Amino acid sequence: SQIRQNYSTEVEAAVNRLVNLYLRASYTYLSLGFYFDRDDVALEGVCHFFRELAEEKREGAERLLKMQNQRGGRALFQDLQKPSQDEWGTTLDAMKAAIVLEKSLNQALLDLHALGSAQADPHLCDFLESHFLDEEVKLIKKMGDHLTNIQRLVQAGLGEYLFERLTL
Amino acid sequence: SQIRQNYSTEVEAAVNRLVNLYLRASYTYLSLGFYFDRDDVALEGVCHFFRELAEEKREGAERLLKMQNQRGGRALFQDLQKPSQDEWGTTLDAMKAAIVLEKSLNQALLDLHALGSAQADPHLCDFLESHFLDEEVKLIKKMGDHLTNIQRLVQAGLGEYLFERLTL
Amino acid sequence: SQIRQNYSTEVEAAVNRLVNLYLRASYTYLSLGFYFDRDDVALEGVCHFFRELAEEKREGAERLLKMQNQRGGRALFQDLQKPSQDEWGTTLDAMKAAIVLEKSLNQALLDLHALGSAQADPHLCDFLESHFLDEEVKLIKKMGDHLTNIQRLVQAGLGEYLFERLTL
Amino acid sequence: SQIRQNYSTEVEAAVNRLVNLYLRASYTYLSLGFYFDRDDVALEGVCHFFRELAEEKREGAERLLKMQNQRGGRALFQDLQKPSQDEWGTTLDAMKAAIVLEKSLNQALLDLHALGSAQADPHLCDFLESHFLDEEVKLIKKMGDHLTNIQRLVQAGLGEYLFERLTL
Ligand SMILES: CC(C)c1ccccc1O
Ligand SMILES: CC(C)c1ccccc1O
Repeated sequence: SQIRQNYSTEVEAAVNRLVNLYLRASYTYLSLGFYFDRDDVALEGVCHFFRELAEEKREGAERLLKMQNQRGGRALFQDLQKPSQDEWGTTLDAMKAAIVLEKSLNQALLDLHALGSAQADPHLCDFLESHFLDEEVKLIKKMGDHLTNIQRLVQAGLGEYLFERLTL
Repeated sequence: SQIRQNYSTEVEAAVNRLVNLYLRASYTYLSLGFYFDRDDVALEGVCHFFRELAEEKREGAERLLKMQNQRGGRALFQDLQKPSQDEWGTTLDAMKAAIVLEKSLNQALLDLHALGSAQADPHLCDFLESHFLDEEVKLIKKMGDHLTNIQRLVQAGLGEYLFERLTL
Repeated sequence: SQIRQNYSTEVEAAVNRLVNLYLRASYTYLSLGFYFDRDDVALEGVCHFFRELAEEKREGAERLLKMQNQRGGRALFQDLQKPSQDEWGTTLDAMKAAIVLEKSLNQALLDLHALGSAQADPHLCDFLESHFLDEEVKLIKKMGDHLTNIQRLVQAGLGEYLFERLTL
Repeated sequence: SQIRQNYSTEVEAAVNRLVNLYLRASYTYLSLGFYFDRDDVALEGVCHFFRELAEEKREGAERLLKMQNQRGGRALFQDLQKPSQDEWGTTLDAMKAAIVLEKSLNQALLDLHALGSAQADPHLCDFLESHFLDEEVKLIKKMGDHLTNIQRLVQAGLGEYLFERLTL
């Protein structure tokens, strides 16, 4: 690329992999959202929580793709693997799966940051710090807070209803 | 001091001690606030309740220091002892500790008022009555009300969640 | 902690130490502020300057404590040592002591940043850069500017009055 | 009086004496104000400072007289002695004389409060605390602050001009 400068092939590939991870996460959240919209699950606050996260993860992927082009790298897309479950159990189960997912995304961000540091790519490092790393820490703290409240509420049906009504 | 009039060395020293007590109380409330912000505690209403009290106690100390200077006394600061606990247990435990703390502050105010009366210092007496004594009585009544509601709510997890959601 | 990820015990402890340093600095500024409010000192602009700094340092400590919880670390508080002086001398003396204090806080921030870099903790590194490092550089530049103006003004009483009236 | 209740002849007389003291103080401040308005003195800020105090002391006297009537006592007026000086010297001299005057008024208030306490007259005690004692403490602190600034400014002519321009 005529514009490419200080942008390694290793980072370019890792960015494409991270796009795939963010799109997969968006897909997982889409599935979580619609599961909580089932008439036999019917927790609207939980559905809304996960639909908003599907939106956030898609936006993350789009920001990465914008950055790939800004740097002169080439976006390459792969299949998006279907989510790991078809049914997501209770709100507690779902929130546990969400924190597992976010910790994996965070680890991928940290790995990419390490790669950028190793490659002396400060634009990449700053981009991640500015748009992704703090967003992830805040979201994981919020999920942990939710998990703690859900756990203290387990008369499990009553507790699940109250959390959806009064927290979400 | 060129302005000092009817202001005993005994009152001046007791005011400095009371500043220290109010700052210690602010510090204790700071610790309480952040404990309830822990991801494994996660009671935001409780965190907010104690953070607002940390602010109130600091403001109290500052008012005392302003008064010390208005009277021509000299502020003298001492170390602030760390709070008595590192972890504060349940909301019930915390509210019990808060009422113990406020009763101690109130007793110190009453002791200082008695000293002012003994020293025939009506400005001091009025200052305490106007800015501190009623504030303390109101706060202790509110804490007692909270303690009673928390106690009636002990399915203890459920009760702790509902109090934070519906009262705080 | 269920949320803790890439957050070393070394950083967690250093953050707690830095909270203590920021709270100690707030306390020092509280003492400076009230000294300049003494009827026999009576430099209101100087009092206001240091009271605003006491507020800034407390806010810094609170931001650190918020971050400690976001990362899944545990806040631990220690005694707050009383300020190093009971009386602070002239505005020049006070401003010299303030720059010494800020340079110490800045060094602690730089030490913690180095630790974060060594531990490959980019969230910590970014947090400090974003909220603390530039704030410190700006404040130290402002103090240095003030020190230079105070020094050029030493008829020392006249100079002290004019600085408080026309700069602060 | 048909309305008089718990109001001793001793307090009634002391209130009349205190009215006289407040009116005398107003007169003294009137003289101070106009001295600083002399073409060969010409310190407008100082003139304004003392004219506002003449107003405050007259208002104090009127509040006392209103209270005397509310309690069923009988106002009795005496001659108002002319102020102690015809010419008031420098701003420093004047501010020294003003603090002497206010300390005397404050002592009279404290004496009357003691008398009210001895006579078990809480309405009197509260009236003084609410309308006079804190006003006096604040005014004496302000005068002490002014005296300190005037003293640090003594090139005495230059210092007198700057204080009037930049403080008053
Ligand atoms: C003394 C001030 C700075 C303080 C210390 C600790 C906790 C809260 C405070 O306001
Ligand atoms: C007593 C009133 C009329 C009075 C006299 C002298 C100076 C000021 C005053 O308000």
